[PDB]
Amino acid sequence: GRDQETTGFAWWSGNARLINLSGKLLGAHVAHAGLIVFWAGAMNLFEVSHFVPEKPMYEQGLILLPHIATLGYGVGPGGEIIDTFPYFVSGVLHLISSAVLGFGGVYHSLIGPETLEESYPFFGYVWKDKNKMTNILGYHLIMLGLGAWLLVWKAMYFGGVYDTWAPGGGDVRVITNPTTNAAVIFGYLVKSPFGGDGWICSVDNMEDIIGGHIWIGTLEILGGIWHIYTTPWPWARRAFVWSGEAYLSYSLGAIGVMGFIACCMSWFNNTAYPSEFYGPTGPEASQSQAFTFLVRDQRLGANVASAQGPTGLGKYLMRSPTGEIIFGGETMRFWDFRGPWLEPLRGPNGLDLNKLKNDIQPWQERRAAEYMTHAPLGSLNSVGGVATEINAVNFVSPRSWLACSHFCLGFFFFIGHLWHAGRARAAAAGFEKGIDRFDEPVLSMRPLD
Amino acid sequence: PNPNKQVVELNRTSLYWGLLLIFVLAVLFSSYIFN
Amino acid sequence: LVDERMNGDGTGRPFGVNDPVLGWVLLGVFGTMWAIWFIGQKDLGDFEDADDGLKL
Amino acid sequence: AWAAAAGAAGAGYGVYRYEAAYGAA
Amino acid sequence: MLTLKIFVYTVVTFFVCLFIFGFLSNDPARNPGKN
Amino acid sequence: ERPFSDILTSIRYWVIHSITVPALFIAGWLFVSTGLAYDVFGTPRPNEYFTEDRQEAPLITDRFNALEQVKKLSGN
Amino acid sequence: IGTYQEKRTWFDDADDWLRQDRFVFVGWSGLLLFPCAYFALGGWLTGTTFVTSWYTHGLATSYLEGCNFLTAAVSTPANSMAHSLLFVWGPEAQGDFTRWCQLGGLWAFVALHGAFGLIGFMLRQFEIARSVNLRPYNAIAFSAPIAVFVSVFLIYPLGQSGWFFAPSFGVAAIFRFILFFQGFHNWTLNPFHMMGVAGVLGAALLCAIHGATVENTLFEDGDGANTFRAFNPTQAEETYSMVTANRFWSQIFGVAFSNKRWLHFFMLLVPVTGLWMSAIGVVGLALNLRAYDFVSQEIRAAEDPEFETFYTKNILLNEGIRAWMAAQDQPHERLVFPEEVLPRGNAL
Amino acid sequence: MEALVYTFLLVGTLGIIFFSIFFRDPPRMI
Amino acid sequence: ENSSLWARFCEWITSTENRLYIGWFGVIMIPCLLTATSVFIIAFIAAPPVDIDGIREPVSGSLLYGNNIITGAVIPTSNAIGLHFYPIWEAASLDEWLYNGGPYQLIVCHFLLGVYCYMGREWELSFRLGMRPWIAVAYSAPVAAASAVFLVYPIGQGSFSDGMPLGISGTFNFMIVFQAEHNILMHPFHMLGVAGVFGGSLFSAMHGSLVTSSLIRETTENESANEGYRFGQEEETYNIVAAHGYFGRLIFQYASFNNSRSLHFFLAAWPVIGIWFTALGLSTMAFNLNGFNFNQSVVDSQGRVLNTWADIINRANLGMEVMHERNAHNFPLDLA
Ligand SMILES: CCCCCCCCCCCCCCCCCC(=O)OC[C@H](CO[C@@H]1O[C@H](CO[C@H]2O[C@H](CO)[C@H](O)[C@H](O)[C@H]2O)[C@H](O)[C@H](O)[C@H]1O)OC(=O)CCCCCCCCCCCCCCCCC
Ligand code: CLA
Ligand code: CLA
Ligand code: CLA
Ligand code: CLA
Ligand SMILES: CCCCCCCCCCCCCCCC(=O)OC[C@H](CO[C@@H]1O[C@H](CS(=O)(=O)O)[C@@H](O)[C@H](O)[C@H]1O)OC(=O)CCCCCCCCCCCCCCC
Ligand SMILES: CC1=C(/C=C/C(C)=C/C=C/C(C)=C/C=C/C=C(C)/C=C/C=C(C)/C=C/C2=C(C)CCCC2(C)C)C(C)(C)CCC1
Ligand SMILES: CC1=C(/C=C/C(C)=C/C=C/C(C)=C/C=C/C=C(C)/C=C/C=C(C)/C=C/C2=C(C)CCCC2(C)C)C(C)(C)CCC1
Ligand SMILES: CC1=C(\C=C/C(C)=C/C=C/C(C)=C/C=C/C=C(C)/C=C/C=C(C)/C=C/C2=C(C)CCCC2(C)C)C(C)(C)CCC1
Ligand code: OEX
Ligand SMILES: [Cl-]
Ligand SMILES: [Cl-]
Ligand SMILES: [Fe+2]
Repeated sequence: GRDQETTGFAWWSGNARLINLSGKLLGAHVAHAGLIVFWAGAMNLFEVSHFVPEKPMYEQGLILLPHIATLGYGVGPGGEIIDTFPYFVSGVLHLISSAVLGFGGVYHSLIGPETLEESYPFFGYVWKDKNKMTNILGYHLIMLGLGAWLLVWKAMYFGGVYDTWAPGGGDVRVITNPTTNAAVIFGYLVKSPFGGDGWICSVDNMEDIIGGHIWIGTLEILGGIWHIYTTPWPWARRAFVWSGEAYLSYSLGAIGVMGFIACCMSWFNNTAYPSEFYGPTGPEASQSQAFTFLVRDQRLGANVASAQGPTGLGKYLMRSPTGEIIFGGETMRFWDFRGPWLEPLRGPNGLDLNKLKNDIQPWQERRAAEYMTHAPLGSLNSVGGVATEINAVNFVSPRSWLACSHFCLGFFFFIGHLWHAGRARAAAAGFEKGIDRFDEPVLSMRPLD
Repeated sequence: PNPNKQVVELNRTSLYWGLLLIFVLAVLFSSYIFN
Repeated sequence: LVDERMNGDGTGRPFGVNDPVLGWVLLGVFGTMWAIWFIGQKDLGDFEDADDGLKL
Repeated sequence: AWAAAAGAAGAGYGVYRYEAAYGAA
Repeated sequence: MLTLKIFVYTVVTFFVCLFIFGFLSNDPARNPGKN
Repeated sequence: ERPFSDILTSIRYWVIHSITVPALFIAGWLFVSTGLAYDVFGTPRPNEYFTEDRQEAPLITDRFNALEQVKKLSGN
Repeated sequence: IGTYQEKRTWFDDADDWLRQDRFVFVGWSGLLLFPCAYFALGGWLTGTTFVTSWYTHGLATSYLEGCNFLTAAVSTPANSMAHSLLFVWGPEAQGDFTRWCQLGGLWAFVALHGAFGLIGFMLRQFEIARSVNLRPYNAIAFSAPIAVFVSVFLIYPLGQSGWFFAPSFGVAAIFRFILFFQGFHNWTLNPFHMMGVAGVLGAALLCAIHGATVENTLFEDGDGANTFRAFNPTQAEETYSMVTANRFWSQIFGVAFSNKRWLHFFMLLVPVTGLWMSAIGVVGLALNLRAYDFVSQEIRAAEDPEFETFYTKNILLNEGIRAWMAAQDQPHERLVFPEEVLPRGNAL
Repeated sequence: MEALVYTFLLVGTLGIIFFSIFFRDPPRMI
Repeated sequence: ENSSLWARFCEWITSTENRLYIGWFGVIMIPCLLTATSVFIIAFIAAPPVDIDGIREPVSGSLLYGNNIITGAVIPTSNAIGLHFYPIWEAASLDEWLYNGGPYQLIVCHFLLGVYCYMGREWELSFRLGMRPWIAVAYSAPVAAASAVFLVYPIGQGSFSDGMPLGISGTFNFMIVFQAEHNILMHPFHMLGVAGVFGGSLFSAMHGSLVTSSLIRETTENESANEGYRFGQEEETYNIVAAHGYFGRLIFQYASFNNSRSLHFFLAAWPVIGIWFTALGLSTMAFNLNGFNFNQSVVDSQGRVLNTWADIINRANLGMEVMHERNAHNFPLDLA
């Protein structure tokens, strides 16, 4: 342990005591990485134990099991769960590995050396050494690069992953032809984030997802080798702060964007986040309602094309602002929704009402009626309707938990960016403890500023 | 020859608070006064 | 049809360019101001040795 | 200067440099 | 409309490149604190 | 004398407050679990909200004669 | 004493025991505060735990009924008690405690002992400031929570048809009183609430800015990274650079405080002026002198069937609040609305 | 007519904002 | 001379001797917040009415179309557009842009990108003046709450028509509809936000009065006490011991802050953390998480529903939602 007057940090900022303590800081991270693996083991087995097969996966409050289901372990055609034992092996292999990570995290925090600079020169680092920092940055990009090739090997070779856009309904599909075209892969990145684009949250098939992870796997292996054999160039010396709290703040602003991206990823996308496992999206459940009452009222003898609404726009089918035949109602805002149950009914010129008066399939109205009663609105105590709804069901969508948790975590880590990037830029400048009171720089400025 | 003679002062920052106060009240309330 | 549109509302174009002059706007204005920064880089310090940033 | 735990060695004086005139902290 | 779009993209990229190359033009040295 | 931290760390505090404090918790437990709280405060038990006369919410609707009316609304 | 040396009576023997520098100051005000404030807090914590509201309101409001912290309350009396003070010796309760609780008289127990508790607390901080020989600005600021409490809990129901339309003492019970004032009084539109928001939400700004401007213009008076250690409250110099603080905001916001005394009085002034103005608006709503309607936009929107503003949307939403809650919000009216007479949009 | 009065009250408020920044009573030190 | 053209421009942008500091965040902020300011004033005064709801009824918000300061607003973008990007150049005519709520999305995109850079240069001038940085962290709480109402709640609900209208009575519509659909009053993060602004108004009056009531006698009774402070004086114009030693007898002695630096941190942290939660509470209800729903929670024996105050809030809630957007809904579930 360590106290305040030997550091200048109180008990409430005492992890800042081990900034320049390389070995204690290593045990801080390995024990924390034990906790991420421990939670992923424990919350997996909690969700395996509380899995009920005669209920949907999204109804049971499961957020980790849809990730293993999206890889295609233990799922059948249409999102039916075959067996739960592949979800059990993923829970134990994290729960056992957490003890190994927990051991060396407790080891380097208590018994291992405080600074591993003089005894273990390969692992030792000073924060201002720009070669060693890029050296450690290069080691972990190769780990992230080889981790990104695990998803590609599992989709191309090791059984495949779940494709919700598969012909014949969604099941596990070996992705034999991943998209390696740079105009397609780097076309998502330069796409606008707004409606009809959705930056990278609209990636609509698994071939772009797996082919995009080929690109992110090679560039991180190549970019890792780039940073092992280079140092930052003099323009990068000129732009960055080279302290350990700066390197944290660089990571906090990068990861706070990623929390915002995965917030809008799980809310909007239904390819990497399949609706059989995560439930319908916000756009999916609202489009499912208009599709449900369109099939309800064709059977009750009504021309849903010629049916005029009370505003005069069209109760069931209206026209998109770019000219596509879409669903009417307040769900005109979600007209750029695409779904694997809905896209069989959709021709070039929007929806095809010839195809939609004669060829509504009975499985499509099964699935769209499921999505209407599992809309991602709920309550904080998991009630499950609009705020004007009685305590009947027990439901909040996983998409509603995944987006709300990761906007909040993405918001605070942007705040953590603003905290530490302000502090590390000021602590490197010398005035993070306060104004010097002898040369206050405002007193050497011209008044009437 | 009253010994109780005082002067009022009003610096420009208090002018700027006072002029702002009677225009913001006129921005606020005149929507109701014109009804 | 009735009016004239640009027709790029949901097309997902790279940086939202659809006339090729818009891409040369992006490269011209970046390139003009990269060149002003590059020529003016002689007044910013020659941070040439390794320990030459704002560090702690 | 005693080189506190985030770098940034202290500019001479210790914690609350007015202890000589005020006596406490 | 395209004349307006070309103009806005000259204007916006003028100010974005002022932002980017401004912080590349030795922002961390523009402190009053000496080391 | 006695500034709030030599009390909580003293064992004579806990030879008192490990006997009087649980017997007061149990005294609160038994005030409600013996049904006496329903009698003192006149809150109705979960089988006392609706008699056979009314199946609706009560309404006091009379100022000076409310004392015997709430006896008739409760069913006594 | 008194620089004429009389002999001490029993008052002086009582005055120095009350004005004693013990752990908790009693004083002369404590003969009014500590019996009343303990029974407002004791009445609220008893009523939210045990006392029903099934007879005054037709709805359960205690923990023993099934409510939690958000929905339990000490609810107001029925509209049949008018403005009766509901003394337990009163003509309604007549000595019986278990019916006084059922008649909602424990509401007025909390409301009256809370009102004389606020008098006891405001006299407390005149009494302490005269002992400490300070200026009495802490009490003058507490006139504004007393302006809010008296105008809402006391003045507002006296102008209405009874103590029923008072706020009940709860969390969800305040929330319907809030939704009562939107639906019935259009109280967001009232310009006294608008000055009340700008005072309350502008004092929160001044609290956050002055806290952050001080904490980021501090003088380096210590060596370690804990800047809280570099302070002794018997120091004669400022702990933060006011000159740096002025130059910062004069270039960020354009206008900054240059006077430290005017700053802290402005932090005093904004929440007090905000609450006194909003208290006047609730005085206006006691008589139903609402700022409900802009008549020049009602004449236009009735003579033009396509003139829609966000104002006329708000008027339609208040019609929705009025008709859909008042079959259950006002059970004394005994109004039954058939479902076809309540207003209703399309398909909801 | 009243919209002329509304904009005069809004222009007049933005006028005081302009004078309170660029013609403020300057804080004299010492 | 030796200095280039770009170097003399950098020493002018980062100059602390400008009257309003610019900084590198100000080369974004100033042309953004003069764009959004100019198009706000023109659209608050002279914009033609706007089909907010996408149902081809226009809603007036301009002073020249029969509105006053209270009821005037810059109307949000059309529901037919949704989250689509609708600049001026994607319209055929300028009047089609004005009809579909085009001015709103131009204000909101430049205002949000301007307050992110207002927060950036509050950092920057603190770094140029030798200050500690985190006034920007305090301003991140009204930035996040502005980001929640104009960006994140439209993103979650799928249209900029659900963003907050740019006006007084349009704000009130936004609040009333929000409470019907999400029950914001029963959400704990809004409860914490109210505790931040009621606490932040209590603490502004508390800290503001203890300092005012501890001023050293420097002036007479013929001149304000604000004359007793001199700008730039190095002595400390009030008695912190007398202020601490007054609030100590008022409730408890160890319930006060004898440390004025610790006092002003708590004075900053109570509103900022409270507004941080209500900015996230608004952003969790953006994804329809919603407020606590205790409707028909208390049930007696024989399975019958006892009402509570939450059931009365529901009667006020479902009165608004059967009347909000009264022509939009063709279908019984307001999922959008
Ligand atoms: C639809 C399409 C949309 C557009 C595309 C959008 C995506 C674009 C993303 C592309 C990637 C951008 C990344 C740029 C990184 C810049 C980092 C930097 O600050 O880079 C900094 C470095 C600095 O380099 C070093 O700069 C030094 C500066 O020296 C100066 O100063 C020295 C002392 O310091 C000495 O005195 C020396 O003599 C003096 O010259 C030295 O000269 C070194 O030799 C030199 O290596 O720059 C370098 O390495 C080279 C920088 C990269 C090349 C930049 C090219 C810009 C565009 C060119 C085309 C323009 C077209 C114009 C069209 C006109 C018609 C309209
Ligand atoms: C993820 C959380 C995390 C981690 C990994 C650490 C880790 C560390 N902290 Mg930090 N800390 C944290 C959170 C964390 N802290 C929080 C939340 C606070 C605020 C309360 C602090 C406040 C704080 C202060 C004030 C200080 C530290 C210090 C330290 C270091 C020395 C630890 C020590 O001597 O403890 C000794 C304590 C014990 C031995 C008690 C037993 C605890 C053990 C480790 C629990 C292990 C249980 C686990 C199940 C074992 C599994 C074993 C495996 C085989 C399965 C260590 C690396 C010190 C430092 O900087 O060192 C220079 C220091 O002064 N911490
Ligand atoms: C961040 C990722 C994340 C996400 C998206 C979810 C999502 C979900 N979890 Mg999982 N969970 C998480 C993290 C997460 N959890 C963690 C970290 C743990 C370990 C504690 C668990 C342990 C866990 C269990 C054991 C269970 C769930 C369950 C659930 C479901 C319902 C949760 C609920 O009702 O919350 C209710 C909402 C809240 C609790 C609000 C949280 C707000 C926090 C407390 C902050 C409050 C602010 C406060 C001021 C700060 C406190 C500190 C301050 C006092 C100093 C839902 C699918 C349940 C389920 O469905 O199982 C099948 C279930 O039984 N979760
Ligand atoms: C964890 C990831 C990571 C991290 C932290 C770094 C960190 C660093 N890299 Mg390395 N790098 C990485 C991965 C990473 N790299 C990978 C995977 C590759 C292979 C592609 C490289 C290849 C690489 C090269 C070749 C170089 C660096 C350099 C650098 C340094 C400065 C970078 C900088 O200022 O960019 C600032 C970025 C810009 C100025 C570009 C403008 C950015 C704007 C937002 C537009 C971006 C457009 C773009 C198409 C993306 C659009 C989508 C976007 C909006 C999300 C820094 C040490 C430089 C260096 O000094 O290394 C020796 C250098 O020359 N990197
Ligand atoms: C991976 C991210 C990361 C890392 C490594 C650090 C590391 C550090 N931070 Mg930073 N910080 C971060 C993120 C991070 N921070 C974020 C996201 C924020 C914004 C909230 C901050 C805000 C922050 C402040 C304000 C300060 C630091 C400080 C520090 C140092 C010591 C912290 C300590 O001992 O904690 C001790 C831990 C505690 C006292 C317990 C706090 C627990 C809180 C109440 C949250 C409880 C968890 C709860 C469930 C979350 C609810 C929110 C949920 C709804 C999302 C250390 C260098 C301190 C420092 O010395 O600066 C250099 C300092 O003053 N950090
Ligand atoms: C058009 C904007 C929008 C319209 C807004 C309409 C309402 C405005 C309300 C505010 C009015 C001004 C309040 C008081 C200002 C003040 O006291 O400044 C004090 C400073 C004194 O500074 C000192 O002035 C000295 C000159 S002297 O001393 O004044 O002679 C000078 O030497 C010295 O440097 C300087 O420090 O005054 C000046 O600098 C110049 C004199 C200002 C004259 C008053 C202007 C009145 C407004 C007319 C604008 C046109 C109106 C008709 C068209 C719409
Ligand atoms: C440094 C430190 C710290 C931290 C610590 C940590 C963070 C640790 C971690 C730790 C960890 C991270 C641990 C872990 C562990 C684990 C384990 C120990 C496990 C085991 C496992 C098991 C036992 C399993 C079992 C099973 C199976 C096999 C199957 C069936 C089911 C069951 C469950 C039975 C703190 C903060 C305190 C403070 C300061 C000091
Ligand atoms: C997998 C996947 C994919 C792919 C992806 C990729 C390939 C990515 C990449 C990406 C990338 C490639 C990204 C990038 C990013 C970058 C950034 C984000 C930048 C930033 C910048 C900065 C931060 C800077 C700052 C500054 C300035 C301004 C100047 C200089 C200095 C300073 C620092 C100041 C896809 C989608 C297809 C599909 C899905 C899946
Ligand atoms: C009314 C009345 C009366 C009687 C009696 C009294 C006055 C009583 C009082 C009572 C009282 C005065 C009570 C109290 C109570 C309290 C309570 C009931 C509390 C609770 C608490 C809690 C529940 C908490 C929890 C928590 C939190 C939240 C925080 C901390 C932690 C914990 C978790 C623990 C008289 C005769 C005068 C007259 C008639 C009327
Ligand atoms: O946007 Mn403005 O408020 Ca969200 O719910 Mn459906 O959409 Mn509309 O109605 Mn209800
Ligand atoms: Cl609809
Ligand atoms: Cl509405
Ligand atoms: Fe202060």
